[PDB]
Amino acid sequence: MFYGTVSSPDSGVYEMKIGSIIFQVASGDITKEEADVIVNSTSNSFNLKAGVSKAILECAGQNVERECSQQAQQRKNDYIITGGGFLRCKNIIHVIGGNDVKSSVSSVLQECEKKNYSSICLPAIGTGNAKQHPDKVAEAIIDAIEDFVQKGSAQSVKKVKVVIFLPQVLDVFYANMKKREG
Ligand SMILES: Nc1ncnc2c1ncn2[C@@H]1O[C@H](COP(=O)(O)OP(=O)(O)OC[C@H]2O[C@H](O)[C@H](O)[C@@H]2O)[C@@H](O)[C@H]1O
Repeated sequence: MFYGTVSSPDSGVYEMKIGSIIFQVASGDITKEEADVIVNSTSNSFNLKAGVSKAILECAGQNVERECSQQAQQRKNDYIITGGGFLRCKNIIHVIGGNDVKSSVSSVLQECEKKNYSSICLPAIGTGNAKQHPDKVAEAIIDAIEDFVQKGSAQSVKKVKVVIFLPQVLDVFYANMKKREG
């Protein structure tokens, strides 16, 4: 009921429509991306600096690092929202890599609608040190978007890009997209 056709606008990039949203997966370094929100995949303390969280915090800068620690105090947070620092985004949403990926992506999508944001970039949450299986992660990310669209919640959000660090993970996402295509 929602899926378009998988196509490729550049080598190593694949996209398909999911309702009104363009869902893209691409190879690369997320810190090179521009989007309204960039998603960080971190630990329960929000001060992880290994893997994608290291790339993100080192590029975002020390003010963002301070923001994370401060917010982590305030509450028993499931995710936190900070400024983008020196990343090319309006906000970073920091989710926990070990947490349910579908829930995490749903939260991200909701927060983006709240801010009338149109673009999101995220990594393959949980597929590194968290050791969540890439196919389960892919399934969860795409499921979250499909559910969002089904519920009629997608109004401002128009583009969701997963930036993926290795071929092995890219191929899994592509397979999961291809399985769903109309
Ligand atoms: N610059 C980058 N851009 C995009 N993706 C990247 C980059 N660098 C790495 N990746 C990919 O980012 C993906 C995620 O790898 P990880 O950064 O380990 O995060 P997690 O979510 O698995 O674990 C985070 C915490 O969650 C749990 O508590 C765990 O115990 C951790 O403490 C991999 O595919 C990387 O190749």
